[PDB]
Amino acid sequence: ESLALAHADEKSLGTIQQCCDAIDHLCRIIEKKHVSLNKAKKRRLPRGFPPSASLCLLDLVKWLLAHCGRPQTECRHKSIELFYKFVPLLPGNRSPNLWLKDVLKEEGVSFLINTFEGGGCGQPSGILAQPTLLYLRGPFSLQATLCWLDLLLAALECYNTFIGERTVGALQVLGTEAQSSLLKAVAFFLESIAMHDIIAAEKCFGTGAAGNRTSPQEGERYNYSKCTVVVRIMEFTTTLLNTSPEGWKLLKKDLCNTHLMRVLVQTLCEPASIGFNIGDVQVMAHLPDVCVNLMKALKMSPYKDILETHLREKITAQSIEELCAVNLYGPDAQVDRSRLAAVVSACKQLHRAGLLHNILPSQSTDLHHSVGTELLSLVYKGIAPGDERQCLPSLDLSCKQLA
Amino acid sequence: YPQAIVYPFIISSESYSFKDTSTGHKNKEFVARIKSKLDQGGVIQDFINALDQLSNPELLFKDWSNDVRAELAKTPVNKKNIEKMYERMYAALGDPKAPGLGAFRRKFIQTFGKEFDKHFGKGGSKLLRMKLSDFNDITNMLLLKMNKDSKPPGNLKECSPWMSDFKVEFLRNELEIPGQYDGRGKPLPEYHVRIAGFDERV
Repeated sequence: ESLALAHADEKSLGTIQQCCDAIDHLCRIIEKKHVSLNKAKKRRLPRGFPPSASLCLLDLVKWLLAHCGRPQTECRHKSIELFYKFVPLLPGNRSPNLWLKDVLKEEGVSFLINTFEGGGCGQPSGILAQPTLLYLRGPFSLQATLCWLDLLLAALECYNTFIGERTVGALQVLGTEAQSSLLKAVAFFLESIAMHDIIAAEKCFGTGAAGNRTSPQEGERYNYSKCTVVVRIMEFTTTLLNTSPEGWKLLKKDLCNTHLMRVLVQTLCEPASIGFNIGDVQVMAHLPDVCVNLMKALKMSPYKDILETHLREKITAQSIEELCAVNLYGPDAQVDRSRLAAVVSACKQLHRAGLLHNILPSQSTDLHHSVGTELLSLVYKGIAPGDERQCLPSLDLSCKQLA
Repeated sequence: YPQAIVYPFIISSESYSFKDTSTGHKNKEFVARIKSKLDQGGVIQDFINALDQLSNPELLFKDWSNDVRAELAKTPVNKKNIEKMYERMYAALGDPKAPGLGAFRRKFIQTFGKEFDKHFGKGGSKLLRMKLSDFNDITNMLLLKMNKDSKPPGNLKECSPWMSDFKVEFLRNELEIPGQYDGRGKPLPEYHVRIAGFDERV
């Protein structure tokens, strides 16, 4: 609970680190003494636990599983960590898959759905209480709007962690058995909130009926949380496609695959249009890797045609030809240089996934790639003075990098 | 700003009246709407009850000796206005189980509820029925209450479970420390310090 309380802190203090080390020390203490803690003795009752006479380790792992859907990030990560590390130390030696089978069997899938979508524990909340940001009430503030995004992040994290490790089948856990609200929240965020700004998050004169203002740092604070969810959506889609051979039917429940391709190809061409802020290498380094993994997941699925179709307008063999030589090597017009760099970076990312030929295929069929030849010729002749004006082009750090 | 209005509104709404004209009905409807927009959440009433559980549970009875003694005598018209008195006590002293109830008030209830029930019984009818100097039994009740308090309650867990196990979670349980809207020379940010917890020692 202290780790959960340290959510609204800064990484420079060290509270997260020290609390994590304390939790690992405790974890080692139970891991070295589980056979004595398994028997139901009479022990002190921790805060938040229901009243009882005897405490077992099974009650602790049930508490961890119930609190696995915590909106706080580090506490939820540690909750899943303790859950997976403590399930084997039960009276049996069953894997978490078999344990969740019988626990799911005793209480149906709805127990797991309420655990994942409950937004914590106790009172019903989370995306099940508020699937969209239209369910909220009161004057809209920058503090309140991020809570929905945190709840969506928590739900995505628990679902991804419990699906990717072969713990519960995707069809069993998010099929048509009962209400899920996860696909609805994902579709609402991808279509209505993604590829937008905070002015679209505040809708347009809703029930608040107040224009108010918006601080410059409020935009960045909203954009960080906004860009955090699209990434987790990409790993969620990748995990579903890679784990479930029949997962395309469940992916059809997204109802916004066109919008998913929209955000994917917009993250390709220019990530900063969505809201991805420059300045930190850590956030932007993970983006090409998850994009390539998502591409390789979609390519081995019955979604290749729609991905390719949505991709061609964004990257076209004629657009690169018409943009690659427009007043190049000049002291001005840096926007053309930036656009060419973005296009070539998108082409590299397409080559990483193995779709470069399909997006930009050969048009000459003479054992020599059409686009690559022209790019070579452009680079080899762009360093020449050209004609007979006796002017040798100069190259700077950016021009050499783009060449 | 729904707090600097909500505290004086709760103070004022205890004693209201309304006429039978159209303007009175309009005022009643407007007060109803204001209460509807002001009573949302329920955190304020929980805070009020939790703070009321810290009250000494015999002094509240001692002020009873200050209140119904005003009824005793005079009263050419006794009236039925004392019907809210018994509800006010039984919602705070006579109920064996009330929201926010701690162990101290529970012990006081378990040790005096049957006592004053057999002392008067159905106090609404009996109090208006009998009007004489028989009310000297308040001393008999109050001496026992004064020697029954014994130690102070001490920590918050024995006083009020709500204050001891208060916890601020997302999108609900929003509470602000009272006395921050000065209302002078400037508008207020609403950054205003909010309540996060209570120290366990009283």
